[PDB]
Amino acid sequence: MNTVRWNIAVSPDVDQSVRMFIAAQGGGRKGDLSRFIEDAVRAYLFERAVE
Amino acid sequence: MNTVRWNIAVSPDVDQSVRMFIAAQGGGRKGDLSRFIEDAVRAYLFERAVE
Repeated sequence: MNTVRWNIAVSPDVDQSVRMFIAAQGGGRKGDLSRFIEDAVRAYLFERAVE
Repeated sequence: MNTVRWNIAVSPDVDQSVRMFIAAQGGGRKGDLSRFIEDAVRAYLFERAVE
């Protein structure tokens, strides 16, 4: 019941692309960038889970 | 020419799944977890880029 603190370094090209995706889909979502990657990793881990 | 510092919080269930994927594919890779998500976001941003 406690969120974990993730620390990762990436190229500034990745951050700009992340904001670009939301800007095309809106620009004022509730969650933040942390949620965008969190849901992305969940879908990949599950897909490889089946096989 | 300077890596960016990413700060994101996720459920401890995501970290365990990340290490599980590499353990099944090996267990001693060069890069670290930061590279696993970096390449994941690059593939998604490009796919939506075409359309």
